[PDB]
Parts: sequence; C-alpha cells; structure tokens
Amino acid sequence: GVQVETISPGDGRTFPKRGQTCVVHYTGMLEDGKKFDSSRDKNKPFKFMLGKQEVIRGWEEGVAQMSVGQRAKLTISPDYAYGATGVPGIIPPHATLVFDVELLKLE
Amino acid sequence: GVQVETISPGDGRTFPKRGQTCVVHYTGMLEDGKKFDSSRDKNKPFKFMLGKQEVIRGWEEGVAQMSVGQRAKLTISPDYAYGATGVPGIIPPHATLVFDVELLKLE
Ligand SMILES: C=CC[C@@H]1/C=C(\C)C[C@H](C)C[C@H](OC)[C@H]2O[C@@](O)(C(=O)C(=O)N3CCCC[C@H]3C(=O)O[C@H](/C(C)=C/[C@@H]3CC[C@@H](O)[C@H](OC)C3)[C@H](C)[C@@H](O)CC1=O)[C@H](C)C[C@@H]2OC
Ligand SMILES: C=CC[C@@H]1/C=C(\C)C[C@H](C)C[C@H](OC)[C@H]2O[C@@](O)(C(=O)C(=O)N3CCCC[C@H]3C(=O)O[C@H](/C(C)=C/[C@@H]3CC[C@@H](O)[C@H](OC)C3)[C@H](C)[C@@H](O)CC1=O)[C@H](C)C[C@@H]2OC
Repeated sequence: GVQVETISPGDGRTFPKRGQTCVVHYTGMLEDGKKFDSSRDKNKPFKFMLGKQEVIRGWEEGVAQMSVGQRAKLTISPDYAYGATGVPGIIPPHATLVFDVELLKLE
Repeated sequence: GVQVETISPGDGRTFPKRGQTCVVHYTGMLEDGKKFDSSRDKNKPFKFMLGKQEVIRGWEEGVAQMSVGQRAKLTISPDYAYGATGVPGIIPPHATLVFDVELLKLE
C-alpha cells in the first residue's frame, strides 16, 4: 500500500532495522499538492521507531525501503493510512496521502 | 464496510440524525470473541456525535442504522476501522472488529 519514488539517493547501504529510531524531515500533502503538515515548519525532525504500530503502516513500510540520506515521495493508500475515517478536519475519508520524506539518521 | 445484526429491536422510529449526540453502551471484540474494550466496565455510557470524523467510519455508519433501544452486533471491515495499522498493543493490523452496541438515547 505504499509507492516510493526517489528524489535524491541515500547511501544505498544503511536501511532502517526493526527497533531503530528513524530521524526524518517530512511534509505531508494531499494528492493535489495541498500541504497538511511539515516537520520543518516546527523546525524539529520527527523521530519514530519501526515495528511498534506507532505510525501508519504505509509510512513504516515506505521508510523501511529508504537508506540514510535518501529523499523520497511516499504515496500511501488509504487503508495504509486513515482509511474510510480520515482525521477530523485534516484528512478526508478515503484519502491517498503523499509524504516527501528525508531520512536523516538512524539512532 | 459494516454489517449490522440485530440482537434486540429498537423502536423502529427514532434513528440518529447528523449532528445529534448518541449515548450507547458497547463492548468491542476481535472476531474470535476476544474483548478489547467495554464502556460498561468503566460504568459510564459512551457518547459521540455523528458526522464529525470523530469515531471510525464503520461505527458511524453502523449506529446510524439503529433506532433507539436497539441492541446490535456491528462487524466492521479494517478499512472502516484501523486498517493496516491497527492500534498499538490493542488491535492487530488488518483486523475486523465486532462491537456489541446498545443505542440508549439521542441528545
Ligand atoms: C497527542 C497526541 C499524541 C501523538 C501526537 C502528536 C505528536 C501530534 C502532532 C499534532 C502532529 C502529528 O504527528 C507528528 C500529526 O501528524 C499528521 O499531521 C501527519 O502528518 C501524520 O499522518 N503522521 C506523522 C508523521 C508520520 C506518519 C503519520 C503518523 O503515523 O502519525 C502518527 C499517528 C497519528 C498514528 C496513529 C497511531 C494509532 C493508530 O491506530 C493509527 O492508525 C490508524 C495511526 C503519530 C506520529 C502518532 O504516533 C503520535 C501521536 O498521535 C497527522 C495527519 C495528524 C497527527 O496528529 C495526530
Ligand atoms: C486521549 C485521547 C482522546 C480520545 C480518547 C479516549 C476517550 C480514550 C479511551 C482510552 C478509550 C477509547 O474510546 C472511548 C478507546 O476505544 C477503543 O477501545 C475502541 O473500542 C474504539 O475503537 N472506539 C471507541 C468506541 C467508538 C468506536 C471507536 C472510536 O471511534 O474511538 C475513537 C477513535 C480512537 C477515533 C479515531 C479518531 C481519529 C481518526 O483518524 C481515526 O481513524 C483511523 C479514528 C475515540 C472515541 C476517539 O474519538 C476519542 C479519543 O481518541 C479503541 C480501540 C482505543 C481507544 O483509545 C484511543
């Protein structure tokens, strides 16, 4: 349920392992380009861990395919995101989400 | 994405309208009967409003089909619940959810 298109290559060597912390920058957009979120505009990187059901599965599977330093467009199917519910006031029902993600570091 | 089976009939007259508050009792179970939640065991009824993207869509569409006093089994497809992500530590990925719901009042 995720398509990964690469904007800038990573090192081709260091990929996220289950239970590491990934530090990324991302902007989330709707399929017409409409931004709904951006880590950059709160300055910070976002950090999460793989394999703990803590981010939507499409993110998890998309970022697992990236190596460090890679910049990629993740297009996530609704059932690998917020499905038929969406997120109140932010994501409609049945929405495909596009995230521009940069994998900065694994900790 | 929801199937509604009736355990006890409601009044056949008073159905939830968009923007009313529904007061219910529910227990949520996995498809093998495993309970994961119950309003009754925290005593209280659960209250929510229709049409505000505030509960999973399958709940919303299931309860909209019930009249006051009805007791029903709602079986909800993953994409109308927590999809491929689940809820960490509570709902697996791709889970069909079964809720036993009693619609007590509309406010
Ligand atoms: C107080 C609250 C606690 C904590 C909240 C914050 C730090 C809140 C802060 C405003 C910004 C959020 O995040 C930085 C914000 O990010 C979005 O803007 C977004 O871009 C998003 O989609 N993200 C974030 C980047 C990773 C992918 C995805 C994610 O997976 O996000 C996760 C998420 C929502 C996952 C659920 C978890 C349960 C599953 O049942 C469900 O599965 C259906 C998927 C986030 C990281 C959660 O782990 C963290 C929490 O919830 C959402 C559109 C709305 C979401 O606000 C909620
Ligand atoms: C602090 C937090 C604030 C607030 C939390 C509480 C009162 C927390 C308390 C422990 C018990 C929760 O609820 C009483 C509990 O209920 C479950 O046990 C459950 O049985 C459930 O599935 N429910 C509840 C009854 C209606 C259907 C469904 C629901 O829709 O629930 C809603 C929900 C999770 C919807 C999201 C909303 C965003 C969408 O993006 C997403 O779509 C993918 C679906 C609930 C009611 C939210 O509106 C309310 C909040 O989140 C979940 C298995 C886990 C969930 O804890 C989170």
